[PDB]
Formats: sequence, structure tokens, C-alpha cells
Amino acid sequence: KTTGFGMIYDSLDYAKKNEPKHRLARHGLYEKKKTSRKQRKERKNRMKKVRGTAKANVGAG
Amino acid sequence: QLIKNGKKITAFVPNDGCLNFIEENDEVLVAGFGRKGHAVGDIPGVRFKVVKVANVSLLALYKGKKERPR
Amino acid sequence: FPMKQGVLTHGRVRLLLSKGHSCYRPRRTGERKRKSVRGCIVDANLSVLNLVIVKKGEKDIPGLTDTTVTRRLGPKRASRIRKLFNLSKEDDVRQYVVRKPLNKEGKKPRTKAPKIQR
Amino acid sequence: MARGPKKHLKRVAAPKHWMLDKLTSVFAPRPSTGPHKLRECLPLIIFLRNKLKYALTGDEVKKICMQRFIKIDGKVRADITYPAGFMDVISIDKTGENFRLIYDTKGRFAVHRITPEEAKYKLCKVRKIFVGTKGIPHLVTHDARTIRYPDPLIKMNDTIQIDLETGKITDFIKFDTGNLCMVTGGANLGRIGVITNRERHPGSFDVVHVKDANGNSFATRLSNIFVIGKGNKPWISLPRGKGIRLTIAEERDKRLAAKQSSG
Amino acid sequence: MPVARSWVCRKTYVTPRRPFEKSRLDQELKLIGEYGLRNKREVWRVKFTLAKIRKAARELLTLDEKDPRRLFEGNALLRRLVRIGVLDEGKMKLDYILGLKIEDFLERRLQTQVFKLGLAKSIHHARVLIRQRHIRVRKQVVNIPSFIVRLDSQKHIDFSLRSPYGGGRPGRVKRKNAKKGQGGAGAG
Amino acid sequence: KLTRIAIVNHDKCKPKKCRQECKKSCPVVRMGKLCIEVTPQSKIAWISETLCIGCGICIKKCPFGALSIVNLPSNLEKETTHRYCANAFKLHRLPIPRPGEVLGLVGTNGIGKSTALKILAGKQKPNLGKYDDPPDWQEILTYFRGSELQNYFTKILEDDLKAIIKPQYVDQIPKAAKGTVGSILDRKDETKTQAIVCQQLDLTHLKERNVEDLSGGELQRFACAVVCIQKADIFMFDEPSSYLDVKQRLKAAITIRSLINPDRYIIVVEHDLSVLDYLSDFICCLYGVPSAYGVVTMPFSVREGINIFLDGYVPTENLRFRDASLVFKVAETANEEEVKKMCMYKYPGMKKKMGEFELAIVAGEFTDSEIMVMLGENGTGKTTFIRMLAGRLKPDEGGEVPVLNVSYKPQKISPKSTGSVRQLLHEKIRDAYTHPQFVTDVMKPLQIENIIDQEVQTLSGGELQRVALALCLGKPADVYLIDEPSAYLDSEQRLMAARVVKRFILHAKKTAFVVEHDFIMATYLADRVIVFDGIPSKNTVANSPQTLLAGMNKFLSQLEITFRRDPNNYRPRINKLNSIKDVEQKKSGNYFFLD
RNA sequence: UACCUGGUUGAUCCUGCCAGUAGCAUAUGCUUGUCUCAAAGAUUAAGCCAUGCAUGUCUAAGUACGCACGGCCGGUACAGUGAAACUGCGAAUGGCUCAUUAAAUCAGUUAUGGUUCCUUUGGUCGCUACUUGGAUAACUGUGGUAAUUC
RNA sequence: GACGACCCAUUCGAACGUCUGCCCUAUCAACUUUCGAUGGUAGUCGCCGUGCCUACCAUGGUGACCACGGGUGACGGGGAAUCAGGGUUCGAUUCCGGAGAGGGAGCCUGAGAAACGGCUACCACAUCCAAGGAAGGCAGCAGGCGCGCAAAUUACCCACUC
RNA sequence: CCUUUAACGAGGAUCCAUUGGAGGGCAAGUCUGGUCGCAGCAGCCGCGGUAAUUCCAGCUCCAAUAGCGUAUAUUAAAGUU
Ligand SMILES: [Mg+2]
Ligand SMILES: [Mg+2]
Ligand SMILES: [Mg+2]
Ligand SMILES: [Mg+2]
Ligand SMILES: [Mg+2]
Ligand SMILES: [Mg+2]
Ligand SMILES: [Mg+2]
Ligand SMILES: [Mg+2]
Ligand SMILES: [Mg+2]
Ligand SMILES: [Mg+2]
Ligand SMILES: [Mg+2]
Ligand SMILES: [Mg+2]
Ligand SMILES: [Mg+2]
Ligand SMILES: [Mg+2]
Ligand SMILES: [Mg+2]
Ligand SMILES: [Mg+2]
Ligand SMILES: [Mg+2]
Ligand SMILES: [Mg+2]
Ligand SMILES: [Mg+2]
Ligand SMILES: [Mg+2]
Ligand SMILES: [Mg+2]
Ligand SMILES: [Mg+2]
Ligand SMILES: [Mg+2]
Ligand SMILES: [Mg+2]
Ligand SMILES: [Mg+2]
Ligand SMILES: [Mg+2]
Ligand SMILES: [Mg+2]
Ligand SMILES: [Mg+2]
Ligand SMILES: [Mg+2]
Ligand SMILES: [Mg+2]
Ligand SMILES: [Mg+2]
Ligand SMILES: [Mg+2]
Ligand SMILES: [Mg+2]
Ligand SMILES: [Mg+2]
Ligand SMILES: [Mg+2]
Ligand SMILES: [Mg+2]
Ligand SMILES: [Mg+2]
Ligand SMILES: [Mg+2]
Ligand SMILES: [Mg+2]
Ligand SMILES: [Mg+2]
Ligand SMILES: [Mg+2]
Ligand SMILES: [Mg+2]
Ligand SMILES: [Mg+2]
Ligand SMILES: [Mg+2]
Ligand SMILES: [Mg+2]
Ligand SMILES: [Mg+2]
Ligand SMILES: [Mg+2]
Ligand SMILES: [Mg+2]
Ligand SMILES: [Mg+2]
Ligand SMILES: [Mg+2]
Ligand SMILES: [Mg+2]
Ligand SMILES: [Mg+2]
Ligand SMILES: [Mg+2]
Repeated sequence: KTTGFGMIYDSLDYAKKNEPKHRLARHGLYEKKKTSRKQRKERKNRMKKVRGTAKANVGAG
Repeated sequence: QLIKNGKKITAFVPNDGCLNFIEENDEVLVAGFGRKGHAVGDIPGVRFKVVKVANVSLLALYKGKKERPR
Repeated sequence: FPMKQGVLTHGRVRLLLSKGHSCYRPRRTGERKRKSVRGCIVDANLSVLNLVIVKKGEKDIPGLTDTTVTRRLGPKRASRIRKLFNLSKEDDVRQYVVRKPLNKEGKKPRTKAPKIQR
Repeated sequence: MARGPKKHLKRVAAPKHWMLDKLTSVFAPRPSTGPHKLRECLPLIIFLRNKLKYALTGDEVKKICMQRFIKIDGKVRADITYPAGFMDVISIDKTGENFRLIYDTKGRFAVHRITPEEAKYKLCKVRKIFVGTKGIPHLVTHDARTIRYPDPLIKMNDTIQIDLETGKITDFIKFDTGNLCMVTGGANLGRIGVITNRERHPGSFDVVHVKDANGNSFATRLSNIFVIGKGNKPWISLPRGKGIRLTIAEERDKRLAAKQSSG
Repeated sequence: MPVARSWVCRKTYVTPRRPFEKSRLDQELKLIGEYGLRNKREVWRVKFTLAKIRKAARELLTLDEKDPRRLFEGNALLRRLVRIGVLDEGKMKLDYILGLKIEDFLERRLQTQVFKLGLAKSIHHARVLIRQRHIRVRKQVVNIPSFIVRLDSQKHIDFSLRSPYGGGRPGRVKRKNAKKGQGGAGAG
Repeated sequence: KLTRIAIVNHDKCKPKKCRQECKKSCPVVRMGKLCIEVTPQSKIAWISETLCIGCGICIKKCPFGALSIVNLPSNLEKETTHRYCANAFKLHRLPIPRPGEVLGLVGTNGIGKSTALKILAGKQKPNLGKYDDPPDWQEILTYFRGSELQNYFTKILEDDLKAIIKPQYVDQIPKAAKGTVGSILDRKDETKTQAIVCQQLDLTHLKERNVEDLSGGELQRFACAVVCIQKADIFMFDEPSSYLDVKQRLKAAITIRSLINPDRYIIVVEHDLSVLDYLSDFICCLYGVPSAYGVVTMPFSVREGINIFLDGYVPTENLRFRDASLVFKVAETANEEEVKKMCMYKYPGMKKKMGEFELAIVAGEFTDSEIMVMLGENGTGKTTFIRMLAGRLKPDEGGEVPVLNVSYKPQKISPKSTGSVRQLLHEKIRDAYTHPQFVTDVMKPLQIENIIDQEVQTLSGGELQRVALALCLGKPADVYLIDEPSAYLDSEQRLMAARVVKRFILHAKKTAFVVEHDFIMATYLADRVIVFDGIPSKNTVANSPQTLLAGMNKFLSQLEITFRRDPNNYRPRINKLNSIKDVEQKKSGNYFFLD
């Protein structure tokens, strides 16, 4: 005996709606595209030191 | 002579031929003798014993489980 | 260090600046910072003077008077449009608005207009 | 340390009738400011995900509430920490069901589905009667509602039944010896009985006696009495058990003799 | 510092005050040998549970009869003691609780009941049977020789449905000594 | 774990009323041996470096805040990230590769610097201790959990991180790799970025030139271009400053600076000249013993690190007693009372060329018992005229062959010697004044025994330029022609070697003609300076000889640089190429002061 | 489990302590196969700190002339997604530590009929007008300083 | 529908008050008072009551039932170890309350701060400098030096709780 | 990681249990060699001066056991607050 939990959605649009995104990615319906938390962090802290169009970090990393 | 205070005490090196493991000007870790303030046994004026010679215990050197680092 | 109006000296001094002053930009609601500034009296020791022309002379300067001007941006509020083009109190102000031209090559030609407020 | 108001609530300090665990996490819903006090309310997230199991996390109850499905006292609440309280009406018309938050017997709220014709009014206890500008009489009820122009024979501690759609006080019961009541605080939190006495101590905490439908008597403070009927006749529908508080021995006898294990 | 953890735990035994007492020593060794226990901590454990039961019983026994608390907690302790079978249903009163002995709880272990019910050839065989997953209580396979067997559960002890001793594929020894006929004398 | 000693010189430490309690409370000074020799005097409190055990006792019983506590660093299995064999060099730990910025490394010869770059490249599995038979990457992944190097190495192994390494030498592989003219451009990783690099870096003059007809500065610019045109993310430049002229170094620093921003980790080896304040971001220092062990310290900001490591005594956590003032030769010594006679010469105005290098010298003065150095951009004919005056060709219009035997030190050190350097220690022989000359060159701090017997092929650049040094002053000769000694030598090394050449050609009353590219050596090697002017490979008129001051001040005014002294270190720094501290120095012609 | 044992004497009976005995929590020594749970720079220096990160934020609904993309043709509140910047809100919560502090803090008990309270919920909203004024961001362009979120 | 808004009530609080409760010390027996100590009248200031502060009066207030002074390797409590019955010792530490951000001090914005992931000075440290100037606060999470008998990774993630 | 599962995986010589002790208090040897008031042991009483039940070792045995010893704070023993 082995026990778990199951859900049956009345459609695929409602199933694409609620559905925590990590569970959709268990069968291809979603794809978490980013790199790394520390990259997102250190980038944001460089963007904080420039004013106006932040070309060096919205484009040039 | 103790590091944190600078006081000068007298300590006991208990075993057969364990005084050979203790040169001069090497730091040793001492503990109490077992009566919390008093001289134990037939020894006058002594209240502590030596338990470590240089980061290595006097009971591993007494059984050969270790050796001094030089 | 920048010069600022009404610091009546030819020396350099430290002032406690707040919002609304010049030579300072706040970083937080209510912040005030002590900053160095130069007095407004002109002197031999500047790096630059900023000079504006008020009355034009006779001979065109070969570098800044030969060129032309642009409209840049048009007026965006309706009353400014009226006062600019001298319309009446009932004059249908939705057609005298400036159309900005574009045509960055590789895209079709085009015109924009700002949304009118009030 | 504490220069202003707080906004977090620790799971160990939350009210006990929420019946929470101690291993999910350090934090609790912390109901937002509303018409009911913090220690006497029941947030929406706890009522939906814990007692009804409709949701499984906080995201699910957030996206249930963000679809305009839940109505508390007629109006549509979108907040998931709204402090729902005593004698309130929940309405979920996508499934056609209405509830009513009332303490059952053991000092905690029950799940008390009611008929749609009963989910139209609610009973309210009067706390204050003052006069505004131009001599207009006002009311203040136990859930912050204010009523202008009540009939000038309703006073404090009396109960008024109000229409949920329009306000507009409909009828009222008077605080008198012989009237059904439910206790809403203290040790007898949930028990129902008739008054039969009211002891008076000028300056502090006039106490009131009660005697339920089996000859048991218990007292409380006047601040916790709630008249809910004229006498031996409730105006709202009573839950299962009807605030009788059968002792632990009778509890065990009825749980064993009935052998209530499953179907 | 704040964490979602629990720190509740306790000891389950107590050492004896007199460390070297010949009578206590040999009495606890008699008890270890006849029930096939591993340690003396496993005797001090049962002693601790019996002492706590006795303390609770004597505590309830000093209240006056007709006290609701005494009635409730006594009728509960008695029922819970009969549920494991260390008390006769014909006694069922707080006076008989102070007559129990340590070998009423050591009797009711699973290792004892597996030998005593006849699935094993000794208690020292029974411990290695239980600890090697051969024994099943209803549908559950129980790995633990200290599993205190309730009363109604007494009928249901037998062998695991996938184990050599009853409806099971033979172990790795009967399958290489058999492979000896094929891969030990037929292929090598 | 370490050794502990005390530093005592601090604010107004006076044994006048200190009551000398330092010696009153020491275990070592009581047992008989001399540790703290301080009595009521007019002296600064004395302490030894080897006699005090430490134990902090002398610190806890002083009334005035004089005595402190410091460490001496030595190996005791500090995670030993790489070992080679028994009694052989070991590295301890590496910095995390700071992304989006220049992480520099500043260190000496011997101590670990190439080993770090090789491991950070993924090319070398770090030994982490004792040997694994295969190079097992599971060691580095399991040893460094809980750190950022775990993810970095796991992403190295998945092919997503492409690393590029600079060759530590340009002279090691003009033998195996060969590239055909024109096609050498088309073979590179990209087409449109070649123009941007060649235009900013100045390969433009020589892209279509014969690759064998080039000089060493063009080979460095070619290596630079070939490395930068390859798109990757990890980039290692093992001393890109090595034998480039100062404005070449500046534009190469600007071109690698142009590639910091788009998330590509760049690690440069950086015993560099004083151009610091826009050309590297964080720096890390190196500690250890050159022939035995090394460690890299935590990352520091560039100015902070240069200053505390140029002071030596300032770093806050940990210390080492070395790195005295070594950036220059503040120890002034000059006196010439023996120079009663001299044997001067006068060369005519020879002008030569091979196929495209127009060269022309002016007849000038050729002194004796005195030195002369020349300078200029690479390609103005500095080795060309040297070895043509030694003699290769053009006996057509005048010409005086050196009647003197000539000592000669090349820049292209790559000997073809089967055997060892102990052999060529006998082709030329030390049968000469056996007094300290080589033991005062290097005997105590550098162990010249490593240069007596070694493997000639695996020798480091330092010891290579040192056998280049020893090739000169051991052969019977009277005129020294030394070309680019400063290469693969660090600050003290460069200075000590140049000074050795100076006062060893001084006492024997002979002449030296020096080639240089680093300002500090061009200053402290001569009083006469010939300026090399002209556009490379079009016309480079070798200027008439002059003195040092006018020569240098007319030379560097053609590069648009200037140098600023330092009031506390006397260490010359560049300005920004315009600044309010530079503008007046430029119009006044003085590019250095405090003579 | 409401418990004692050795030591003053040639031997005895006491006072009386030293030592033994069991737990508990800090350190340390030797040794360690499996599995669940899980304390952890408090003690001494509330001593000093290299480096990275820990507070930000937009819906149909405050201001869209960035050609930044982009439409079926243009802007006639003007398409649509929407960088930047102005504006509104939050940053007074949480986290950390225990130096100070002896009717002080704190705990139970009561009082504001002696006060303030963003927000939430409920009451209150009538004694040129078919819509007013000028002026700063972003953006464009010229710069200053060794150097900064100038 | 969204947003905004004077006033009242409700909610979340905050602040100031009532009664009772405290470790060792007499080698601490008298303490407090124009440098407000206790009370009275009028005011200033404060969100409000109030010597909170000012002017003018009165001479009061506390103590052997331990006041006043000193010490604490003292943050308080819910609680922890041991325990026949009574007790003894511990509580820096995950919940509640208080206090602080190297030491003092003064303020801006704001409903709410005497805020330090805010500002302004002095003291103590300490960083860069082109010597004119500029910049700082890990008793937050990792990490490092020092101190010691004595205490962990410069990791991954917002999937759970909020 | 655990749990579920394949395929391999034990003869006892290794897929090798330690920490303290054996005069008394206090469970366990007047067994054999070495030292000879020395080395050392010993919380206390006490062991060692040529026939040592206590030292150094070998063998044997006792206690708890994946744990056991030591220094210190504190509680019971203490009806020695
Ligand atoms: Mg368009
Ligand atoms: Mg508008
Ligand atoms: Mg807080
Ligand atoms: Mg909330
Ligand atoms: Mg006597
Ligand atoms: Mg005797
Ligand atoms: Mg004792
Ligand atoms: Mg397993
Ligand atoms: Mg601390
Ligand atoms: Mg930092
Ligand atoms: Mg938008
Ligand atoms: Mg808000
Ligand atoms: Mg705010
Ligand atoms: Mg901590
Ligand atoms: Mg005091
Ligand atoms: Mg009080
Ligand atoms: Mg309280
Ligand atoms: Mg209170
Ligand atoms: Mg409202
Ligand atoms: Mg008054
Ligand atoms: Mg008054
Ligand atoms: Mg008096
Ligand atoms: Mg006092
Ligand atoms: Mg005091
Ligand atoms: Mg304290
Ligand atoms: Mg206390
Ligand atoms: Mg008790
Ligand atoms: Mg506490
Ligand atoms: Mg403390
Ligand atoms: Mg802590
Ligand atoms: Mg409180
Ligand atoms: Mg504070
Ligand atoms: Mg500090
Ligand atoms: Mg606000
Ligand atoms: Mg502050
Ligand atoms: Mg804070
Ligand atoms: Mg700041
Ligand atoms: Mg901080
Ligand atoms: Mg930290
Ligand atoms: Mg944390
Ligand atoms: Mg240490
Ligand atoms: Mg520890
Ligand atoms: Mg440590
Ligand atoms: Mg989350
Ligand atoms: Mg775990
Ligand atoms: Mg043994
Ligand atoms: Mg022994
Ligand atoms: Mg023996
Ligand atoms: Mg014994
Ligand atoms: Mg015995
Ligand atoms: Mg003998
Ligand atoms: Mg013998
Ligand atoms: Mg005691």
C-alpha cells in the first residue's frame, strides 16, 4: 500500500490556470527560463547606482 | 604560567615516564586534581595535573596512539 | 564643486542642503545633507563659466549661430494649444495638434501625437 | 524595538480555537483590521483551507477569493485575512451554500450550513446608544454597524435582527429574565440557556446567571450575554448539540455506546 | 532563532542508585536471560514504565471515591491495562494495579509471543526472525522485537507473505547452492 | 596552527616611566635566554622575532599600549589545493571568480600564480592533497560543498563555461602553430569585431605583414587580438603587461576593460605598472615561499590592496615581515673619484634597412666608465641597430666594428641546449673575481642553487631571464649590450638586477648600452639617454645623443603621458591623460621632480 | 525506592567532618556499524571587521510624442505591449543581542468620565464651469572634478 | 466601479495611572530641599492628568515593618534540573514585555522614530587621495582577525508559512 | 535521505567493540615474569625497603555497552542551615 493525492481538472485551460508552475513543468506545459538567484541579486544592485536609461545592465549585463 | 591571567602554578604529570614528553617553552593544557581546591594524595602544594602537552593528549602518547609533532 | 546663487563669497563653503535647493538631490523623503559649494562671485580659479547669450551682436558666430531650430515637442494640454494657435472659445481643438514625424529606415514612415489632457 | 504597529502573528501566539498545528511554520494569518476583534474572529483563509479543505495552500485560497465567489454579509470580500465573526453569513453561490459562524459548545466556531431563506438577516447586539447633531438617535452594534433612527424603546444589550441587504432593523428582542441567550466569552463559551437572574454591582462587571435546558446553572459577566430568542425558542437555528455541554464522562459514554467510528 | 521545529522529547529509563549490588545484578541477569533481551537498559525501561503506572495508580487511589476525576482516570487506566492483557477483566479496580510485576509486561512483548505462540525454536531464534522481516502482525511486517502486542492482535501473528518461511521466493543462499547445480557444477 | 610574535613600536612607547614591566612578565626572558632587553634608557622597546614564544603575556601586563600580537604564515595542511610531488610546490586556496568585473592577482615569482589560473580554467584538476590515480572531478565537487566553487566547477563540467588561457610566453610557440597571411584573419571566431579590436589595439599597420617579419610587441598585440576575438565568458590573461610599451599597455587595458560588462569573468595576473585606478576592480594578494608553498587572500579593493601590500605592514587580519621599500632605489649612492681617465669613441652616421624598416642614426658621443640607455615604442629599431652594429650586414658606407669584445643580452631567450644550465655554467666560467658578485646578486633570498641545477625546459620566466643575465658578465668583454632585462622580473627583481648590472659595469670602467620599456629602469641606469623617435617602419630617426633630463622630457612628451611622485613612497604614478594635476606638468615639460 | 558506606582508637560508644554514591550541563580523552529527531561564538572582548547579499513596489482604472518594438490607416480623450522618470505607498514590521536597568523593567489586577490613532468595517457628503494657471523631470544637447548612488 | 476627503463610531494599538509582589549587604542609620525636595494658587508647555517647567507662598516628604547608599559573572516572566512531605538551584536562549545598534548628544519626514539598511555635530577607531578633498558603522545571513577550555557553509530556493 | 525494489553481497582467520577496573568502600585473581621505599599507584584508608592480591606487563575475570572515562558548576544524600 502506497498513498498520494490526485486532481482531475475539468479542462486543459483551467488546468493551465491554477496549477503551481513547478507541477506544470513535470510534463512540459511550462518552462522556468532564468539562471541563478545570485545573478539576479548582483545585477539589481548595479542597476541601483545609475539613473535614467540603464543601457549597461538592461542590455550590456 | 597561565595565558589569560599570568599566574604561576604547579602541575602534576601523572604516568610512568610521562615527563619526557614535555620540553620547555611548550604550551600545555592543565585541569583540576579532583578535590576542587585541595592537594590530592601524598603531594604537598600541588592542585592541578597536565592533560595535554601540545594539542595532543598525554594518554595517546602513553599508549603510542599518537606522537609529538617534531 | 558647483557655484550657487546668493552664497555671497569668492570662497568655498559647506551648507546643509535640503529639498528644493540646487547642487543637491535627496535620496529619501525628508533627507538633508551637508555638502560643499562655491560662492557665486566670479573669480580667476573656475574650471568653467556657463554663459548665456541674451542680445545677439552683428557678426554670426561661426559655430552656434549658423544652425537652425526645431519645434521639438508640441503642446499637450488643450488650453496651451488654444493659447498657442489663437483659437476661440468654440474652435474644435483636436486637429491643430502637432503630428510628430518619424521614419527610422527599415520601418514604414509615420506620425505620432501626444494624448490631450483636460 | 516597537516604534509602531505590528503586522506579523506567530503561530504559537495565535488564538487556540483556530485549531492550528505547530509544524507548518512560525507564522499565522494575522487577521487584518475589521469589525471583529483579533482574538474573537476567524480569517477567511482558515475557514476555507482548514475547515472546508476547498484550498490546499495560501495561493489557492487567494485565487479562490480573487474570483468574486465569497460573500460575507452580502458584500464581496476579496481579502483572505478578513475577520469574519459571530453571527456572520458566508455565501458561495457557485455551489449554493450558506454558513453561519456560531460557537458550537467547546469554544470554537462550527460549520453550520443554513437554508438560503435564513441567510438573509442577522442578529446583532447593541453596545451604544448616542445622539448626533440635530437630535438624531444612532445605534452601534457588536460588529461596528451604525444605524440611524431606531425606535426609541431599544436599549443596550438588546438584540436586533437586521436585513443583510439594506440594514434597516426589522425586529428586536429585549434583555429580560426569561430570554434565550448564548454565552460568547469566558469559560462557558458556547452554552445556551435562559437568564433567570442579573446581579448588579455598581462600578464594575454586573454578573448574570443562566440555566440551560437540563437544570444546570452557570454565571458569566454581562459583557458576554447575547439574547437570541424570546424564550425556549431561538430566532436563529441552533447547531448540533445546542450548547448543552455534556461532561467528559457522558461524552465518553455516548462515544463508546454509539460506537462512532465510521459508516 | 524562530524555526518550525519541535524540541519535545524525554528519557525512558533510570539507572539504579547502588551500581554494584550482587542481588540486583543477578536478578536482572536472570530476567535478561529468560526473555532473551540485549541490554539492561531494556530492563530499566520496563521498570520505568511499571513505576510510572504505579505512581499514577497510587495517586488516583488517595482521592475519595465518587470523585469524577478519579472515576474517569481510573476507568481509563484499567481499560488501557486490560487492552494489552496484563490485567484480568475480573479484577478491574485500582486496588489490583498495585499487584502487577515486571514480567507481566515483558511477557507481552512480540519476541516473547513469537516464540511462545510457536513460530520459533527459542527466544534467541525469535529475535533474529523478527529482526530479519519474517514476521507479520496483520498485514504489516513488523521489524521491532519490543512491539507490545495488544489483546485482539494475538490471533494474527504469522509469517510475511514474501519470505522463505511460507509462500516466498527462496533466499539468496538457496539460490546459489541451487545455482551450484548450474553455475557451480554446470557452468563452473 | 601558526607562529606568534609581537610588534611593540606604537604611540609614545617610552621605557622612561613604563617601569619595564614587559620583561617582568615573560616566561622566555626569565629562563635565561635574552628575549626583551629593555632598561630605563632613551631607547625604543626592543623585542626579537625568534626568541619570544608568544603567549600574549607581555601584552596583558603593559601600562601603555605598546605591545601587540601578530602571526607568521607557514604550511600545516591549509587544504593544500594542489601538490606536485614530495618536497615540491603546493598551493592552499583560490578566490571566488567575481563576475562582471576584473579580479586581479598581485604576487612574486614562484608563488602559485600560474597554478591558480590553470585550475580556474578547468584545465588542471586541483590535487586537494594526496594523489588520485585518474584526475577525479568528484574530489573537487565533494571537497568544496557549502561554497560557490561547487556550482562554478559543476558548470565547468557541463560545457556551458568555455575558458580561455593566455600563453605565459609568446616565444614558446612560434614553432608548432603556423598561420598563412590574409587567411589568418578569415580563420578567427568572428568577422565584424576584428575591425573594432584592430582599430583600437593598433594591429592595422601589420595585419597583412609577414607574421615572421613582426617584432615582440606585434606578437603580444596579435596574441591579444586572437584571444579577445574568441567569444567566451571565462578569460585569463597571464600578465598582458609583459614587455609592452606604456601607451601599448594602456590601450590593451582599455580593450580588456571593454569586455567586463556582459557577464564574463576576467582574471588577469597583475604585478603591473602604476596605472591602477580604472584598469582593475578587485585585487588579491599572494603569500608564501617561492620554492615551497603559496596562498591567495580574500578579495580586496584595488587601491586598498596595492597600498597595504606596498606598505607591507598594514593588512588587518594577518601579516608577513617582508616587502620593504622595493619600488625604487631611495638608497642614494654615487661617487666616482677613481675616474681619472676614460676611453671614449665616435661612431659615424650609419643608416640601414632590411626591406621595410627605415633606420638612421646620428653620429654622436660614445662615453666610457659611464652608461647610456635608449627607449621608444617597439619597432623604432632598438635591437635592429644593436645587432647590426655588432654586425649582420651593410659594410658599404663607413662602419667601425667593435674593437672591444662584446657582452650581449638578447630579448629572445630560448636556448637550444641539450644537458643542463650547469653545463653552460662552464662554457663561460666563473674563473674570475669569486667575491660576492653572484652571491650579492642572489644568494640569500632567492636561492641561486635553483639556477645552478634545474630542468632548462620547465624553468620559470624569472630564472630564464636570470640565465640570460649570467650569460653576459662572465665572458671576456668590455662593452655591454643589454636588451630588455625587466621581462619576467618583478619589482625588487627588476631593480636589483639593473643595479647589479650598473655597479658591476661601473667599477671596471666600461660602457653599457641598455634597452628598456619600464620607466624606473630607464631612470636608474644612466645619465645619458638616446631618444628613439619616429613612426615605426616609415622613418625612425635615431635622435642625436643628449642628457637624461632633456631626453626623457622630450621623449615622453610624444606619448601624451606624465609621471607624478609620491610624498610617502616616492613611487611614480601616471595621471589621467588630462587632469588638473597633469595639465601644468604637460605645459611645463617636467614629467618627474625631486631629482 | 521516604536507603546509606570507608576513615580519629589497643579495642568500644559518640560529635563531627573528609571521601565514596546517583542525576543534571560546559569542556575534554579514547572509540564509533544502522536509523528518526536536532542544540550549536551566550559565558571572555555590547571587541574589530575584507567581500557578496539581506526592501521594494502597477492594475481595465494617477502622468506614455523612447520607432523600444508594433498594427492594415490614421491618432480626431487615442491601438497595443511597454524602458525611463514624476507621482502614491512601504521602508517604525521582521532579524539580532542582553551592555544598561533593583518598585525601575515585568507579572496578575484594574482606569482613561484625563489622551492620540495611517489602515480596515459602518455611518456623514447642497450654503471658464462643456473644465483655470506656470514649471519642472525623463528625453535632446555642452560640460566640470584624482574620486562617490557628485 | 477605482481613487480622494472634514467628522463620528469600530478595529489594530501606543502612552500615562491604581492595588500587590524582589537577590546580597549595617565594616550603609538617618536621607531629601532654589542645584523641586513634599504640598497650595495662577500660568507656560504638552496628545492629555501631573513640580513637567516658571512666579509667589507654606515646611513639608521617607525610615528599624530596613528608608538612603553600595554590590550583582542581575534584562523580567511563561518556564528547566532535582524532589517522600517541605524545599534548593537555574532561566544569555526560538512565546510575551523591555532596552540598544562603537560612546554620548540634536533633529528631518511621517499616522506612528528621538529611526541608525536616515541625517547633523563632538569623542574613539579606521579607509581612498592627484593632499585640495571624499567616504564609515555585521549585537542581520555567510565569512575573517582577536579572545579564550569553549561554538557550523563566504551553499540552493521563494515550492511551504506569512 | 528514508521507504519500495531489482542484480551482486558472510563461515567467523574476517563484513574482527570499546572504555574503565580486579585489597576495602564496590561487582571481579593471594595466577606468572620485571622493579626493590626507586619507578610509580592511590578521590579516602592505603600499596612499593628482594617471596608486591594494589607499580610495569602477559593470561584470566568483572561492570556498562555504541558508548565509557576525566575536570568544574549545581541538586539529592544533608535531620551537616
Ligand atoms: Mg506606427
Ligand atoms: Mg485627463
Ligand atoms: Mg521589532
Ligand atoms: Mg495580514
Ligand atoms: Mg583523637
Ligand atoms: Mg588504627
Ligand atoms: Mg561529596
Ligand atoms: Mg539502510
Ligand atoms: Mg558576545
Ligand atoms: Mg559590504
Ligand atoms: Mg502600463
Ligand atoms: Mg496603505
Ligand atoms: Mg512611511
Ligand atoms: Mg547568532
Ligand atoms: Mg541600587
Ligand atoms: Mg507597583
Ligand atoms: Mg502585566
Ligand atoms: Mg501592570
Ligand atoms: Mg469609510
Ligand atoms: Mg501647582
Ligand atoms: Mg493646572
Ligand atoms: Mg523635615
Ligand atoms: Mg535602595
Ligand atoms: Mg546599586
Ligand atoms: Mg549584566
Ligand atoms: Mg534572575
Ligand atoms: Mg516536593
Ligand atoms: Mg530571559
Ligand atoms: Mg552576559
Ligand atoms: Mg544565539
Ligand atoms: Mg506590557
Ligand atoms: Mg532605538
Ligand atoms: Mg561593535
Ligand atoms: Mg504616510
Ligand atoms: Mg539613533
Ligand atoms: Mg532596523
Ligand atoms: Mg547613509
Ligand atoms: Mg548593519
Ligand atoms: Mg556574522
Ligand atoms: Mg535566519
Ligand atoms: Mg586558539
Ligand atoms: Mg561545543
Ligand atoms: Mg576556534
Ligand atoms: Mg513564498
Ligand atoms: Mg534531517
Ligand atoms: Mg582492558
Ligand atoms: Mg590500572
Ligand atoms: Mg594487573
Ligand atoms: Mg575497588
Ligand atoms: Mg569484592
Ligand atoms: Mg619479585
Ligand atoms: Mg609477583
Ligand atoms: Mg545540597
